[PDB]
Amino acid sequence: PGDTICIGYHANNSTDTVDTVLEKNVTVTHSVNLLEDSHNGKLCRLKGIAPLQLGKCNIAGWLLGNPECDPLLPVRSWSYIVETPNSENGICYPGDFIDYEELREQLSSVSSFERFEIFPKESSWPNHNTNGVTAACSHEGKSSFYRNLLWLTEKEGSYPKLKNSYVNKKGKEVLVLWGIHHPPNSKEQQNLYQNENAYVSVVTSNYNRRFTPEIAERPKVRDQAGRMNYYWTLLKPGDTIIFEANGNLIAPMYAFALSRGFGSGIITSNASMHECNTKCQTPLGAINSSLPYQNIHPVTIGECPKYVRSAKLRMVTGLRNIPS
Amino acid sequence: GLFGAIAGFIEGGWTGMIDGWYGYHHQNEQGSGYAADQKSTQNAINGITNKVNTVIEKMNIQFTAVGKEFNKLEKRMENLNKKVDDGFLDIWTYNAELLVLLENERTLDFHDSNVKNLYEKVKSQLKNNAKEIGNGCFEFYHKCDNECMESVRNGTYDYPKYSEESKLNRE
Ligand SMILES: *[C@@H]1O[C@H](CO[C@@H]2O[C@@H](C)[C@@H](O)[C@@H](O)[C@@H]2O)[C@@H](O[C@@H]2O[C@H](CO)[C@@H](O[C@@H]3O[C@H](CO[C@H]4O[C@H](CO)[C@@H](O)[C@H](O)[C@@H]4O)[C@@H](O)[C@H](O[C@H]4O[C@H](CO)[C@@H](O)[C@H](O)[C@@H]4O)[C@@H]3O)[C@H](O)[C@H]2NC(C)=O)[C@H](O[C@@H]2O[C@@H](C)[C@@H](O)[C@@H](O)[C@@H]2O)[C@H]1NC(C)=O
Ligand SMILES: *[C@@H]1O[C@H](CO)[C@@H](O[C@@H]2O[C@H](CO)[C@@H](O)[C@H](O)[C@H]2NC(C)=O)[C@H](O)[C@H]1NC(C)=O
Ligand SMILES: *[C@@H]1O[C@H](CO)[C@@H](O[C@@H]2O[C@H](CO)[C@@H](O)[C@H](O)[C@H]2NC(C)=O)[C@H](O)[C@H]1NC(C)=O
Ligand SMILES: *[C@@H]1O[C@H](CO)[C@@H](O)[C@H](O)[C@H]1NC(C)=O
Repeated sequence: PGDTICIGYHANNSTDTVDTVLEKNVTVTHSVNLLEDSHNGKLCRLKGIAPLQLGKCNIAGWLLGNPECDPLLPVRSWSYIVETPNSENGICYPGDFIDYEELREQLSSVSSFERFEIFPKESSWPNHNTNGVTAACSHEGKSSFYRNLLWLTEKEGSYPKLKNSYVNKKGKEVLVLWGIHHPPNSKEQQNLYQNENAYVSVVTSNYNRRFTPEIAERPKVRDQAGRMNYYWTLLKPGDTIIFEANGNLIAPMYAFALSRGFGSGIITSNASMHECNTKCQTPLGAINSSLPYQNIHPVTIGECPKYVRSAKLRMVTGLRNIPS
Repeated sequence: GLFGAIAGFIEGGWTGMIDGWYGYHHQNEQGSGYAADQKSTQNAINGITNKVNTVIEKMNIQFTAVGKEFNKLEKRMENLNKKVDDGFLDIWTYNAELLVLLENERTLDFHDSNVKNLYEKVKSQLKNNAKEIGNGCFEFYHKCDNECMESVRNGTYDYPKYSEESKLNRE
């Protein structure tokens, strides 16, 4: 029998639920998801630049020039580096790659480099044979060798003491790799290098190492009882590297002039390259998101939401939903 | 709820009030209807926009973070790197889930307070020209046509204009 005005609040058909400290699973009229769980399932460019897909190769094989990795030779610049679960082609002549993980760490901040012939084949070794190959590094069925190194062997029965140098006028850091062969028996030693008591020395202004062959018969690996250890160093702009040997030197032929970048890295991924561009790449896929968190993957390239273990992060914006 | 209005003395919400979080239902001789209170809705929207954007701003951006490699004689360093990664992950998961739980509790209490404040605002305009009949409703002691209704909804209700008619009906 009287006019009424009532104060009240909104209800709707939302089934959004959120958690609170006093109560779980409160149904609320509006809410917002803060946890990105979506990715495109692909590898993408980062700022228009494609990643470097090593495929069946790993960093070792890429930088030594394992012949299985030949398709990587022309690639000069990348946004990130992708290894795969099948990234198996590294060293093909067995041995140790010294401070390999440090070398990978160094390549993680490289964004492009220049492959150049530090010690040209046809003009650096007039008194040595630059022709050694091995079946451990076969290409197309024929014995071969790393496209960035050069096996020096005796020429006409004598291995004269060599001493060559290079001066880094590239105005950037030069990554230099070389190798040290360890024959399995004294016969092979003398046959390849004619000086059973050989040595190699590599020196820059800040690097100083001397190498001695260790000759022994070891378990065969890729059908080789011999060994080859691999070494690297960064040559500072304007500095000089000097090699000196009377045997066993696997000499540099190609080297890399590096340019540093930011926000690069190495990741391992099942996923396939695609014609897409992204600001945020995980190994499972690319994220296109403004949300602050994500439960997709802890490994991220670019500018990504923060990884958390959470299954659900939903923030209520509206009200308790109480439809009448 | 902490302020006693939502799911309290106003037992339920209104599917019929589609255009804001809080508002009014009226009934007079000209009819009945819902109207959202634009101002209290907008103030709440400003607050919660700012709350959402605070979470966003404080998390910033995760820059490039990748795995690291250790050889077979670097196990201690490998485990230390893993302890660091797992430690940070525990902490950010904890911070994120807790921030949301605690802020969700405060967001609901905020709405509860807004509804309560709106009710007290109307009650304070109407004084004894209306009866509190519970469930958030006022029964006018006088005829309140659509213009009078609107003056309540926008905070210009003329109490003396109706006091005499109201005193008589209140007898
Ligand atoms: C809360 O309610 C919303 C609507 O309310 C109900 O809707 C129906 C089901 C009845 O029960 C009503 O009494 C009641 O009000 C729900 O959203 C609604 O979902 C349905 C899906 O079945 C959707 O219907 C589709 O509409 C599109 C677009 O057509 C226009 O329709 C209206 C009228 O003009 C317009 O306002 C809209 O904006 C659209 O422009 C139409 O293309 C669809 O057809 C396609 O799919 C059907 C099969 O479903 C197929 O046969 C067709 O041939 C064609 O392929 C379809 O008819 C309603 O439009 C929509 N309502 C609104 C306002 O958008 C809501 O459910 C949620 O709806 C979706 C948005 C989606 O997220 C669903 O997964 C959700 O369940 C509901 N919320 C919850 C939490 O339950
Ligand atoms: C990432 O997602 C957004 C939306 O989820 C896409 O939206 C585009 O954003 C640009 C700039 O804000 C707009 O100019 C376009 O109109 C939006 N697209 C559409 C279809 O509306 C954005 O393109 C996505 N990016 C990628 C690389 O997929
Ligand atoms: C608040 O409500 C009052 C009551 O309706 C408004 O005052 C009237 O507004 C209508 C406009 O449609 C006029 O026709 C009347 O003449 C007004 N009456 C008086 C005494 O001014 C008032 O304008 C409303 N204020 C706002 C901001 O909406
Ligand atoms: C790679 O892909 C397979 C499916 O083809 C999947 O089951 C597997 O888990 C993936 N590898 C990793 C390390 O996630």
